Amino acid sequence: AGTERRAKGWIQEAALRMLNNNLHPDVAERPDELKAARNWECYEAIVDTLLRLENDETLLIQSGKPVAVFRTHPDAPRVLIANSNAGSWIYIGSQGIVQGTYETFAEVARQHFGGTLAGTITLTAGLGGMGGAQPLAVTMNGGVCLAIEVDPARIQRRIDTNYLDTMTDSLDAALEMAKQAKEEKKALSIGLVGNAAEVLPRLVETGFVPDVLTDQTSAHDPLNGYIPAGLTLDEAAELRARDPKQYIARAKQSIAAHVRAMLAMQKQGAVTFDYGNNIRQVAKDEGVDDAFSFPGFVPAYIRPLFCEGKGPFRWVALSGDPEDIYKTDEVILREFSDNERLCHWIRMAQKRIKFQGLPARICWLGYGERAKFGKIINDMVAKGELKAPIVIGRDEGMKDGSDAIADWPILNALLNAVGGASWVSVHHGGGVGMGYSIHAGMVIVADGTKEAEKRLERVLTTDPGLGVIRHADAGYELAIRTAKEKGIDMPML
Amino acid sequence: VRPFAGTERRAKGWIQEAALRMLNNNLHPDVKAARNWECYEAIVDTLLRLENDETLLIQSGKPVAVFRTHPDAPRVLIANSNLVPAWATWDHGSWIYIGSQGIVQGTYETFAEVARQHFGGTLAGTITLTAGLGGMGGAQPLAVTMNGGVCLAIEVDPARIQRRIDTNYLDTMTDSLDAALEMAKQAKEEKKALSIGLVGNAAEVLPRLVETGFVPDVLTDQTSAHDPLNGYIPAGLTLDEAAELRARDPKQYIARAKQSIAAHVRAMLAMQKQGAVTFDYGNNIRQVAKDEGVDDAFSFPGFVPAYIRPLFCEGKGPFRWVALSGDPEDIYKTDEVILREFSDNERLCHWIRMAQKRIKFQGLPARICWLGYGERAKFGKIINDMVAKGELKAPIVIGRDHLDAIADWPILNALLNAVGGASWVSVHHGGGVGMGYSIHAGMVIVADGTKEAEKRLERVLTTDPGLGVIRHADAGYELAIRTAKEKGIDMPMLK
Ligand SMILES: NC(=O)c1ccc[n+]([C@@H]2O[C@H](COP(=O)([O-])OP(=O)(O)OC[C@H]3O[C@@H](n4cnc5c(N)ncnc54)[C@H](O)[C@@H]3O)[C@@H](O)[C@H]2O)c1
Ligand SMILES: NC(=O)c1ccc[n+]([C@@H]2O[C@H](COP(=O)([O-])OP(=O)(O)OC[C@H]3O[C@@H](n4cnc5c(N)ncnc54)[C@H](O)[C@@H]3O)[C@@H](O)[C@H]2O)c1
Repeated sequence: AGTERRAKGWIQEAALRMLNNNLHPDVAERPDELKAARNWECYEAIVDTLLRLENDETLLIQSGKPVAVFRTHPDAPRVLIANSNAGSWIYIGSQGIVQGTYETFAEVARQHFGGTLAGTITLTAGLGGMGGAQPLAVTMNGGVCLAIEVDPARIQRRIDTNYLDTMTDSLDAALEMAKQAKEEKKALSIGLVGNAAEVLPRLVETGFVPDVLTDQTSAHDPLNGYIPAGLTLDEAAELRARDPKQYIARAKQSIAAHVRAMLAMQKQGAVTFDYGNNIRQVAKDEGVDDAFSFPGFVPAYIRPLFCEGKGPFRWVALSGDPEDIYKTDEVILREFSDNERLCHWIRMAQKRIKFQGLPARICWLGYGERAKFGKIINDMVAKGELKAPIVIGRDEGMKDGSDAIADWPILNALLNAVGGASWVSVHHGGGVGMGYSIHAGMVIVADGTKEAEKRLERVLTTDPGLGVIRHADAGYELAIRTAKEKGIDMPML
Repeated sequence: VRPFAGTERRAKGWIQEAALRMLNNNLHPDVKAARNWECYEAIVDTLLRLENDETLLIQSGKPVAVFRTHPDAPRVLIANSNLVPAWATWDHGSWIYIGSQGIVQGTYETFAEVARQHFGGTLAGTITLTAGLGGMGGAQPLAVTMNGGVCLAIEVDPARIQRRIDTNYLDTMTDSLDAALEMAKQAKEEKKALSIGLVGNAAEVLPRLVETGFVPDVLTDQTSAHDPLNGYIPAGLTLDEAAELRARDPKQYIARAKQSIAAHVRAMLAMQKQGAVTFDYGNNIRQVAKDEGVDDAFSFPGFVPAYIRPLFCEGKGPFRWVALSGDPEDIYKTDEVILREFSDNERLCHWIRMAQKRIKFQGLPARICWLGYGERAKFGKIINDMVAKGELKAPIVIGRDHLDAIADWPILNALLNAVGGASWVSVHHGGGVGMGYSIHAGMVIVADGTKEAEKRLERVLTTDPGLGVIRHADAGYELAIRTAKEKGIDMPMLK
């Protein structure tokens, strides 16, 4: 806490503060349990080791356990994390979810509606742990959001907590309000209590077709998640404890009419996509081969941002001072104003997002942009324009069939570690039957020094540049163009 | 294949040059390295122009990027995948392969540890009885005789036995069990080293040897017992009678194979009972016999828990080095420093002396032996001083070849070696849906005589073996806990 460190260096102190932040009451789900470390003896050992860790030593964390310290050198990572199957330490609460959903709907606006959702109605369902960000993301893009949700207490949570403007139990009341806001081109979110399987076919039936259409119900879990059509919450739960065979069947049967309504709304001209809740697979498996007529949001909207290297870039103010983040908020406005969805994001975040634990911001920045911003941030820490160091961090239908290749995140971890990232993480997991994933993340500390400035320049070129190469190698034009445009060295091109 | 050879480099630096020479050494006839010939030419072209502060990335044999890094980073990072698609499931590196010296000295290491544990440090005056002269089994005769022992090896294929004699893996052969037996006891009495291949089926020969009162000092097996349809030959069948049965009636073959293996294993239990030091050499024979109802099949140990695991606990492992000059005398000079500097370790020094007579170089001259924690960095520095002085004609490549939660360790090892300044680092990802996945990591470091290389050698030759000790100390092995505490390895959770 504050402007002075208890550890022997600011990277070790950042690790301590990010670790402690992960179990902050306003950041964590159940901080008395979950996981930042394997168990509470490992947690205490990590903290004790980070306070006495020297500036030329490196701590190894092996699935949450501090297993060893080795002498390395001052420009090596102070920590290397390989966890099996979640602590890469830079979770910043709900702002990651909100801004990632903002970004999807921001690309949907650029591709189809002139760079804003003003005058459109997005129709979706599910306001749960991730779905509840949908209405704020849509309204922050200027749009009208109608969100169908079966649990009134989830609509009330999103309203009480300012993620949702209003609600109604009446579909034609929800409809008459959405059309008003669309005609006035006003931003407005309405939660309609109701079942997507029942409501969406009633909309197609009655002529209505939204401009944008997704879903974020728990369709990936047709027993404990998706409520089947014709069932109240208490009726559904009494069938779920008793007769899960005929629950999943009704649940899969209801997912089918839901998607057939989405398919029908797609032919009337709606821009419509899947949001990772596995809902086409369950509908095809129930008997509609057309299910994949609409695409997933990642191949449709995120992948092209990855082709120019753009990715979630986060930074945390270790001082615990919100003005540190407001100062770095302006520098994004001064120098990425050609990207107005990004500048619109910073201003709407300043007014809608509250801080949780350490003040933090996230937004998307491409190749070239990240190193630029890390260099400016590091200078302001050195001058004292910022009160203490900044933690900077970053936590699939591929053209060429390359979905399963684990080589890329391993080269990413290896290359960021060799560049002098402050800590590097690799999470890996899978086995027989369900496959294998690997993900690498990285943190770099901007502590004001000239040595940090060299590592910052290396690591913030290398991390986005390898995402560009990964997509250029897979044959994406925009990535081959970006690589040539920006000077990235590809021996085969 | 474009030659790069001798005392001069064509690349901007000697790590880049070493990568070229090791890349080409793997494609040597007397010994794939890239994805295809087009990737091979781009790697070679890129390595010739690669600067000393740049790093090349190889993704599954293909050079995909060069990035500015720094002079103490690896010049090459390699990440390779060999995934088998689900449908292909039932159909059953760091550029440092150095031929069959690896398999010969790994097997020597097993029988040297048996000699340390049970026969006072030598196999002179002992008979080891084994079976299988195949791709790995064929190294057993040399590994036993180089340890001073007599070796009697049963093998069903007579033409396979003659190829081992033709090729200096085996001293002699016979189809007479009594001739083989009188030759082996003769040599045991004279304490002479001798290997004898007997043409025979181990499931017939071993039961007979138990009946005649013959007992070996040491007993193993490297038959193909892991594959009872296509590997193990059932008792009573010639190779031709085995191949006809294999194809016509698979289930009768498998039943005779498994029941022969039960017979084979029961005879090994009978010799262990009468005093043979006996162990499993990774061929699944105990488990097949257990599944056939031999309830005491696991009453002899597997070779790694019994002999190799304790060497890993003290950090000891395969340490290989390659003379980039091509001069076999670069290797013989570094052998002499093993003989002066580790003269305490008798089986190491005996290995070096016997290797100079018995191992022929394949491709670039190279040596393998097992060195542990502390010993590797000490050897690494003397070699770097000898290259600096011109006592070696060119730089030396030093390497450790590749050989969920288990997977954390190779990832930390790769990340740690990269950060310490390994010259290059490789991660291999293998397996598929339907069989599970594996990760292996290797590294190379080049001793080029510079002060910058000396600092990287000190870090990397310390972190690579220290991590294997820590893995064993964490898992509860007292030998590894003792090593961590004596050597000062920093382990935050230990005691
Ligand atoms: N890959 C991504 O970036 C990404 C992002 C956001 C969401 N998702 C996916 O979307 C899904 C939702 O995630 P979550 O964390 O919000 O799940 P959640 O379980 O917390 O929320 C699902 C919501 O759907 C509601 N619901 C269930 N049946 C309904 C029905 N028939 N009609 C209307 N509402 C219904 C539930 O009451 C709940 O509020 C998950 O599959 C998630 O993986 C993926
Ligand atoms: N895990 C390890 O480090 C390790 C090391 C060495 C060997 N092994 C195991 O040892 C086994 C042998 O390996 P390999 O590569 O040499 O196999 P391989 O197929 O080349 O050779 C096996 C040999 O067994 C012989 N054979 C089959 N039935 C026989 C019988 N009834 N009596 C006598 N000989 C018989 C064959 O003729 C053949 O030459 C394998 O199962 C291997 O996995 C494991």
